Amino acid sequence: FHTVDVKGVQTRYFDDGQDKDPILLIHGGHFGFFIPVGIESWGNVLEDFGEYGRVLAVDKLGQGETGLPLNDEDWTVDAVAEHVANFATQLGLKNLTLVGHSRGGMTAVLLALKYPEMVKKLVIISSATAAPAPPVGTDMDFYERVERTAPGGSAELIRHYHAAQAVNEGDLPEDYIGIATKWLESEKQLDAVAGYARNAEEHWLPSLSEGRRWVQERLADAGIPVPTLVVWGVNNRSAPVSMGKGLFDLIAANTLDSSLYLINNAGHHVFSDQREKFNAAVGAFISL
Amino acid sequence: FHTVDVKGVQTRYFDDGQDKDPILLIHGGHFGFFIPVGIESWGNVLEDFGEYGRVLAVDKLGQGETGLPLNDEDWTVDAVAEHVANFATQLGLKNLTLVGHSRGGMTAVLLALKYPEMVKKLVIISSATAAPAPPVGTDMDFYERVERTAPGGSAELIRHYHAAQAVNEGDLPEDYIGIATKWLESEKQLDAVAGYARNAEEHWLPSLSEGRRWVQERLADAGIPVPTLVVWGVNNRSAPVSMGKGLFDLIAANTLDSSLYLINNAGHHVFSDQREKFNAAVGAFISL
Ligand SMILES: */O=C(\[O])C1=[C][C]=[C][C]=C1C([O])=O
Ligand SMILES: */O=C(\[O])C1=[C][C]=[C][C]=C1C([O])=O
Repeated sequence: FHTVDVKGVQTRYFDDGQDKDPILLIHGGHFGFFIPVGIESWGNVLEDFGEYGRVLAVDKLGQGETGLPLNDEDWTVDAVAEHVANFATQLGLKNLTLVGHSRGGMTAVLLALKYPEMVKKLVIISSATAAPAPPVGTDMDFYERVERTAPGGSAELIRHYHAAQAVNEGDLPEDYIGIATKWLESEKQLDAVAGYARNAEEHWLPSLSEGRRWVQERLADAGIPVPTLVVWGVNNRSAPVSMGKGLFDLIAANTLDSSLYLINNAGHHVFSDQREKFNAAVGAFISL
Repeated sequence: FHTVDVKGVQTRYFDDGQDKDPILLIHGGHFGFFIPVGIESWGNVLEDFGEYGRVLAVDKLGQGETGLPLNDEDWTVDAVAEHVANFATQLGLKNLTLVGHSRGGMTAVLLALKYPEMVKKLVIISSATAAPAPPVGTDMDFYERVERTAPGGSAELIRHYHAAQAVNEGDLPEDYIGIATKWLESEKQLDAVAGYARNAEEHWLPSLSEGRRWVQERLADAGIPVPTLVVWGVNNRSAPVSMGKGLFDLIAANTLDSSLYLINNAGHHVFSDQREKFNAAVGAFISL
């Protein structure tokens, strides 16, 4: 692990130190999310992607051990993406491969769209955020449901969420439960929830909708400027496969160098649920 | 190459001879098909899958350089599958990975269903045959049209068909053209087409419908007993991606260990159209 200052924000990141083309991992979730998500959430892939390249994972704005956004105006999708981009510029990353999950996928997409010179490959995993908004309800309804039904307890909450989305499940690693718990009791987490509740309607959600609209625009125009791989779990409970397929149709419309991989007996956490196939497929995509 | 006798049928096959897990390639087409399909149709894949295992390719019944079925009763999908099974048994293939394309895909399924002891992994590529029958028309309508509009000439026919199906391909290799021309003009081809016209309605087509109904039954029952990969080209013209997806949905119902890979800018011959991606993905899948 390491810590650095990115445009006035204290950012924690992970670096493989290998001398290969870099792979940047952008995790899911957003600031103030009822579940803490961090570098450790990548779990085994941090080691597993060692063969395919120099692995880097970064804590997003206002998540993990990274600082909250400097201003309320920065509670936007674009601020997050720009934070990751500035982080990459700071580390002199080139020939980059972006692997994003959930909300991170959205981040990754934007970067690919906004900075093709830096990015060579893009991987989107189970990202309802990058995809068009659901026809009814919100992308948060599943999560609101899971939060409201959660039993008291910090670890109990995390296990509750894992039970909510795991399909090919086993108990979470104890270390991760400990770290995620530590994140959960943290004052920054409280501040994150407060910031979300404060800035969701004014800043975050509009940036989300406008972001989806922009991504859809680019997909209908020239598509993504880099080779794209979409990974999804057939049994994903938060985000249905249908929107994953639809997102693939939108990408495939004008992005010739693109592919879709659907894994059965997997949920939102495909890399966790079906680790070996995920590594085999995504790894195959990265090493070509 | 080599020739061996499989239940009284002269059978041509290719074996790289490596001491690795076997990969059996079953090519497309059926006996009497207006285009000859053989081991050579696999082209680069024959060398390319050398990395992933011991490659074997076999000419199907009444196809390539193998003899026509001995009896009119043997013009069935099950007879073809039985020929391939018998062939694999004679050479002592175990831990087999079945990779079937188009009609071969159907064969690949049957064996997987019928001989789990022999088969360890399954790959289906662009198989309208394995998929359910079309809601309107037949799986041959596309081909009947391609046949009827073809200009005179053997090479002219083969390039006509290639133009009909190619998406990211360039003019065919001359090496393949000579072989395909010789196959087309050969007396055996004439005998195969005549035999097809003779046995299509009574034996072959009922065997096809019954095969589809049976496969669907097994898929809805216990599914396939081996890890399965379904590969498809998004721009497939003979067999639309929708029916491919439908087939994957049918498989995924009870086959936990299954995946679907959709490749953009590829058609029926995915392995030709997107060679590097295809080799990467399928090769990664075969090696786990
Ligand atoms: O985990 C996520 O990335 C996420 C959070 C909230 C809504 C949707 C999503 C998603 O993209 O799966
Ligand atoms: O690929 C084939 O061999 C084929 C030929 C004729 C109709 C359908 C198919 C198929 O399964 O795609």
